[PDB]
Amino acid sequence: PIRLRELIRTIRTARTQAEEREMIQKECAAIRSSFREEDNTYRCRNVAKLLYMHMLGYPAHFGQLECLKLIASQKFTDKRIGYLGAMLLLDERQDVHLLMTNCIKNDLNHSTQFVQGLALCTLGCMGSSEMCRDLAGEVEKLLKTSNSYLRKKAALCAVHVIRKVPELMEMFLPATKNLLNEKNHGVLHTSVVLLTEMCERSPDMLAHFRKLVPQLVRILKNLIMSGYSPEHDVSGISDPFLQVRILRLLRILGRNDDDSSEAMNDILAQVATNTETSKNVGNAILYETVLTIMDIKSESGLRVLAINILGRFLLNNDKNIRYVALTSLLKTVQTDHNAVQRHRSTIVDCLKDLDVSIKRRAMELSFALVNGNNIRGMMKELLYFLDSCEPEFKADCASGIFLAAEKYAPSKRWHIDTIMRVLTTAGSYVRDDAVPNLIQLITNSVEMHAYTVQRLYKAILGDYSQQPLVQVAAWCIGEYGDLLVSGQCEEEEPIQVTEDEVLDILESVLISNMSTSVTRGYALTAIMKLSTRFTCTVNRIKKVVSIYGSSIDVELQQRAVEYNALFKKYDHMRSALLERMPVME
Amino acid sequence: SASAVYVLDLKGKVLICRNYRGDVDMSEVEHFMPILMEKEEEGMLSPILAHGGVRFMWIKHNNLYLVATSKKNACVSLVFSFLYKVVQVFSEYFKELEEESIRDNFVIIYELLDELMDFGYPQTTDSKILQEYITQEAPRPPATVTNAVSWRSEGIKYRKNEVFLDVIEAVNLLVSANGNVLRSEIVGSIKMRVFLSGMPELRLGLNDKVLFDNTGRGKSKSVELEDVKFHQCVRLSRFENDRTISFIPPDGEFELMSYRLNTHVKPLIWIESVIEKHSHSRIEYMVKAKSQFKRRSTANNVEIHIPVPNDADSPKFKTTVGSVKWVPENSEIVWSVKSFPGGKEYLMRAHFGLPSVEAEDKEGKPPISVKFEIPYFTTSGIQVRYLKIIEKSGYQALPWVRYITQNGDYQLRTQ
Amino acid sequence: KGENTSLLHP
Amino acid sequence: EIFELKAELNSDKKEKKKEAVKKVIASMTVGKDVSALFPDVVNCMQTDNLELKKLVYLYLMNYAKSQPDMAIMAVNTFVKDCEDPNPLIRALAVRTMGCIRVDKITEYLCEPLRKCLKDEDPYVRKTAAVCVAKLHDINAQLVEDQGFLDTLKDLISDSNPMVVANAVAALSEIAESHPSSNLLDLNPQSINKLLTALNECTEWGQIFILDCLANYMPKDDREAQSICERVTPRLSHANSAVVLSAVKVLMKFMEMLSKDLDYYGTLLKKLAPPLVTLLSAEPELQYVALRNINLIVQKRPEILKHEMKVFFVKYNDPIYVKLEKLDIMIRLASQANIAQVLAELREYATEVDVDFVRKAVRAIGRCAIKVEQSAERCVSTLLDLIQTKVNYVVQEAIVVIKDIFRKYPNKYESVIATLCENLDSLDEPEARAAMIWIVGEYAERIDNADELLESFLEGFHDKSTQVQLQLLTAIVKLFLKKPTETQELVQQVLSLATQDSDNPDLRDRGYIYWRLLSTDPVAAKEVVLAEKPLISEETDLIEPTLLDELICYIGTLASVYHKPPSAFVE
Amino acid sequence: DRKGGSYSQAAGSDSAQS
Amino acid sequence: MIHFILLFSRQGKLRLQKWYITLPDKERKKITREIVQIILSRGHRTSSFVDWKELKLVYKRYASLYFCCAIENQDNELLTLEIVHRYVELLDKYFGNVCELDIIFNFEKAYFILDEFIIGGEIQETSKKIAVKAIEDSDMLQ
Repeated sequence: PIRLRELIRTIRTARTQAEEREMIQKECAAIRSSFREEDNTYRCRNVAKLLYMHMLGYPAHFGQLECLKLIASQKFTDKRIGYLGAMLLLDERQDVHLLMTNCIKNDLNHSTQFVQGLALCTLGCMGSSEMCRDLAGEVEKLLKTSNSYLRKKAALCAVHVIRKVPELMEMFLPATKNLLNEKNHGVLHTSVVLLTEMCERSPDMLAHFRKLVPQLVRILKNLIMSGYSPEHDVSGISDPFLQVRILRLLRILGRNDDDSSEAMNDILAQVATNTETSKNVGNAILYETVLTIMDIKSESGLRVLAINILGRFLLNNDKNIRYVALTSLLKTVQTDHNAVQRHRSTIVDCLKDLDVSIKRRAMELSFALVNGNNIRGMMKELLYFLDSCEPEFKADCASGIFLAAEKYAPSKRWHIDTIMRVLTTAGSYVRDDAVPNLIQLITNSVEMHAYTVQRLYKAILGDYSQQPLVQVAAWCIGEYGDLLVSGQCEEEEPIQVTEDEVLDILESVLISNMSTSVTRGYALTAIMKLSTRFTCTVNRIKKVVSIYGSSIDVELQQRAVEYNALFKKYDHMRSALLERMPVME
Repeated sequence: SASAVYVLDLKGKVLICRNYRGDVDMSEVEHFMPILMEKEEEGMLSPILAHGGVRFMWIKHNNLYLVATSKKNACVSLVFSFLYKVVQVFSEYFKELEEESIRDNFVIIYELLDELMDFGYPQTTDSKILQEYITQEAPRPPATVTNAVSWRSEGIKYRKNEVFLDVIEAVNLLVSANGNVLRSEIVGSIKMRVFLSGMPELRLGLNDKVLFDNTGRGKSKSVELEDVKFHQCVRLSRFENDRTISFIPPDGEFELMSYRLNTHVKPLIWIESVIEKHSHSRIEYMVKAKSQFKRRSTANNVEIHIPVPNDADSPKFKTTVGSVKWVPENSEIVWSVKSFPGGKEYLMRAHFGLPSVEAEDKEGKPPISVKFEIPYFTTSGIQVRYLKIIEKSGYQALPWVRYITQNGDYQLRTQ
Repeated sequence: KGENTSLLHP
Repeated sequence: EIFELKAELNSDKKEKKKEAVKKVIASMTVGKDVSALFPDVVNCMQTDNLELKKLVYLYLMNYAKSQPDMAIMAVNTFVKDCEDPNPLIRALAVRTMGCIRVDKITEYLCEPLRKCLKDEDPYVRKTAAVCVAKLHDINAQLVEDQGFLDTLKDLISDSNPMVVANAVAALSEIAESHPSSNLLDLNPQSINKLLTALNECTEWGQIFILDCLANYMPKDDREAQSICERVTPRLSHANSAVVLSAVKVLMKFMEMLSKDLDYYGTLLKKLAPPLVTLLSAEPELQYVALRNINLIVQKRPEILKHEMKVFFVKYNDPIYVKLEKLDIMIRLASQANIAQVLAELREYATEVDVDFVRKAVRAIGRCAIKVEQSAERCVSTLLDLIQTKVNYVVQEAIVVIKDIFRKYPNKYESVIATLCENLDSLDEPEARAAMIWIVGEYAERIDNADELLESFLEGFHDKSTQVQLQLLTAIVKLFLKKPTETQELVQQVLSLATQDSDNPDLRDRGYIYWRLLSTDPVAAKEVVLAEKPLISEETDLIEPTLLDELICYIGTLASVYHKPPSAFVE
Repeated sequence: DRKGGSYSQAAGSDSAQS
Repeated sequence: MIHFILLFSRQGKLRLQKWYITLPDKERKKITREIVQIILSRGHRTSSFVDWKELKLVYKRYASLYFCCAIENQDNELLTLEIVHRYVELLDKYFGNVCELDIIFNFEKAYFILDEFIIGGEIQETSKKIAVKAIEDSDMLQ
């Protein structure tokens, strides 16, 4: 019987990874040999060693039947070891907890409180779709008990069952009725959590759960009245978890009703001024109250107080405080949007902050605060941030800029220029999915094509390694070859487009090693469409298509073969299927 | 052309570093550990690392990674040879290759590193020569390094001139799961521990097939090594001219010649394995070993390693000859036999249970390898003719040599 | 070492 | 600590100074910034003890760049030590002078370098050559002004063959960084002198001697034959680097050798045993040997025609070694050893390495495509891998089957039924697209092609651009071939890819397909379902210009990376 | 004695080769 | 609720692990490795808040061993820090001068305390003395 402490000391004494792995394998072999004989005296030590090995990163598949056998045992230590094994190495996808349902049912009616509490905790931690179905009745039976130490466990089990089985919440409607007068803080917190979970799961109980708003307000006022707490009072805040739960319930209760907001308006006003945010608990309580006020139909004074609190917390030098303020501002973007414009300087400064989370929050706030009047002004700031942004934020910044241009672009020409600049500067940071959106936007716009075509031609000849920019340029060329070059049928004066540079660029892109088979297909389609779109360069792309028909790629080879067949046998019918594609939103 | 050769540790700490060219910053060693960790986690780890424009070639040592950072397109083979020479010198000077000796002989280690190479070009590579000029417990450099004979120090005097040779034979057999041997190559090893007085020039002579054909005696048993590599002291000119193995023997144990040719004979030990593995119920090990070697030769310390199941437990061994021990660390059962006479037939019947829960991922089928080693056996049949020991002073030498046959890459593919 | 030190130092 | 060390170093006790030096060396090795104490150790530098002198020189070299100003108080000490009677002291002083990265330090060391250039001691000569090479690398203009090129060139034609090799290596290094003007190339007498001293050179000197011959270009068959004969004994050297250098020199000389003469045949015959010996080297050099074999394989593939058993990957071989062995087997694959290659691939497909399994599958597919005699064997192996019930193995088999169908689909109709029901629920794009293309192109031996394509049409609008294009092509091919059972399927595909498809290329392809269908369905068979020409597989052989350049660069870092020497340096 | 084959005396050259 | 709470040392060794979401063993190991790398590759002025995988990855270690939590974006950020501080205080009170060495030896006790404190990722014992008394009573049972 190797003790857990001895195994830990042996593991710590190993230095090399191979030696530690060998020691773990030897310990697992010894444990398996002991379990194969059906040992029950030193089962706790073997279970502890197996759990330690599993936590270190060792396989524990063979240590599954032993945990199940120890679960149905009678020893308190053996029962605890089995419960720990079921919670740690037992999961819904494991499939070994199916036989544990009988053990849980047998232990659900156990007289000992530790066994019943441990079983309830294990069921809540490892809640399954089928385990809850056969254990829903047992959970509801314990919900009506008067045990303060077991009331919280029953509430947690009911919440876990509701989360795993949303259709089982109908049986908990009468079990939690008349449970707002619990003296114990834990029982009251469990009841509040269960009520909030029921309200969030379905809105049918919102009206039924909204009648207890005066009781919750009275409880919150009574808790606030006693500013000290021998139990649960940490950092000068008594029952911070209870206060947070009450604030969350108030924010989620009556979010679209005036009576609920009016009833809790006085409580929110008292909390917003009777709470000190010097400590972390006070700051969290203030943030929760501000979020509840913003998410509910509160008064103008409450909204002003929440905005002032958010602004004060924004100037706090604490990284956590700054992140909380940024999150609150982002959440209160649509609501109190005009009042959020006063923090434009703070949002801009947060982009240059030395915190990754703070910088991300500032960027999100700036993106969400872009309107139809500050979009033009904020475009330069967004471009500067994207140019000098982190590698993980350059793609996000480019996506946000593109979304702002497509949603609140001041003009098509300005939006087109911004998109072209983003494509040129984004390079490999432009998402491939945004390429279809850019193509659709270009196709929809039929007023700015000559300038856009010229810009695409200029950006294509300089560089071709950018997959999104290259694809956009190829699509633009295929769509507006007739407008990119004017009077290019024969030799003319030296212009930007001579009817031969585009074909050479397309051939280089198709034959260039920097092709992912997607831009090559777009280039081939553009070249095929240019046979009818452009009448200057003719009789030359047919040879390339015929040669390109033997490509290594099956799809590319088939496309080349089809293009060659169309050029050699459907020359008169080439223009019959080269019509412009329809433009739709 | 490595910029600087340094010795790392298992935790990424550099035990000792010595820049040779100065073109690579010493701070690049810190990024070597993250690069190695990323390569290992993605399967792209290689001995020759690449940190931007500077390549950090590292060799997995006993306890530290001998990382030799380089900047230009230096000779990778030359860098590897220099690293191997440095490792050999460290092993000769220090019996242990770990962090205990890295930080215990720094005063002499720095001097040895400085004297070994300068400006990225190694200069001193003889362990005896290095020890004769740099010691951990200084005179002018020895004339042996400057002289042509850098592998035989002059002036050595001994009471008796005795040389102990070792005919090391490595029997490597690559038997696939189908029962056929794919890679069956035997690599010879002629290593002699010469301990005499002076600098005698050994005149190696054996029953070589090429030599017998050249001399007209190509009718008896002659060893035809496909690849023959001479030692550093061995003169390549004589061997290319008329196969004359004439060279000055070194002071101590050294490898003069190492034959390497394919083997077309039957394996010395024929091992057949039977896997009566039930579906999560039990496992059967029908391992039968047949001695294909001569009955007059006994395979001492024969250990036929049979890989058992990874999750197998409670195993029972039912064999006839040889003790069978299951090592959980190795995850296999080795059929260890103290003495294995030729022609012996050992049958074993393993039986062990398996866990009810099936394994989440497969563990593979490692090949079964044996550790048979039968000394005084010459499978190749090559017999040494004579050893021409000539000294300027004139003495009667009494060279000795022993033939040892062992199992090298004798791995049998699992079913 | 750094492991024997208290998590909160109280 | 620091104050106590400074006080100990500023004392007149030799034991205390030695203890302080040892403590400073230990602190520097442990990661302690001891550069602040360099000026204190400057006074305690001229010491009779050689152990303290070496430590002081090492500290100055490691603290020269950090404190260049404080290094000006060591020029006199270096000058005094450069005339020390002990050869070891002179060599250490020469090494320290060249190891000090001081712009103003090497200027005053030119006189000591010139004095030590003509040192009689071979170790002293080697140290002087190394110092001259270091000075030239640090300052080429200073080396040219000092006129050390003439001294380096004359060192080759003198005694001290190890010193001669060191001087030759230094001259090659200087010319390597030189712009090729005023090269140090030698006439055939110089090559003969180097070859004569090659046999007396040490292990390190042999590489330097062989490096010079790598740049020399033979112009006569007799000279090339003599060079090959001289380099032949180098193939029987225990040094892996020396063997690799000799092999590279022989390969370079074979470029001007005549195939009619028997010298080329003898060199090829003697090269195979060298390759076999190198293949059994240490794992660190195994990758280098594999890279060298691959580089020389494209030049003389007939040299290792019979070297196939050694190409098998060992059980204990590393992942890089296994990959190199697989690449060598793929490049050296032939119909003579087709069965052995298939057996190795089948055995290699049972390993637990996903990357190794994928590499083995790719090698098997490449062997099947390159050699059509084993097309049936490759198809059987792919079918067995698919039936093995491995997700990665199944995907690899599907990819191999799709590649073979596009390459050799004339006799690939016997696997459509087997591949029709082959656990097609895999969502891997590489396998899904290959299966869709196979179904579309081979929609003749399967009577439920429309039913199979119905399952893949549920998420055609959101599967992938390439996957959507492949599905549309397969639907179009099925409609062209059998439109009675796919008349509605083609219309549904056109509607999904034309109205619900926002992809530009995909939308254009769908519009083109719809236009072709609505214009002339008969012409769609000759336009869409046309007989494609032979697929031009990408050749894995490097360009002849790069192969010739890579022959000269043997054993360098570029050979392992398979990149040009100028495309990998910074 | 010694494991791996007892040491045996070696000649000087091939006496039958002259 | 808290999706997963794991205690990882500065060197990367994990002293605790408790995930309230059923995930594959390989996926769970990959997630733990990514969390350790993010925490190990983060400075002391990052606010101890990371939005990784849309989860409030809050890292706040008062000693060499650090602690990480993963909660949904539906509650205040300071609540997680307060809960972590309360749990640390309760563990210190239950053990007495809790160190890294005692955590490894008391892995079963730490797991039992965590289970008795928070079940399913939600707070189960708001008070600090009631939970300690319950843990002591359970331990005294045998």
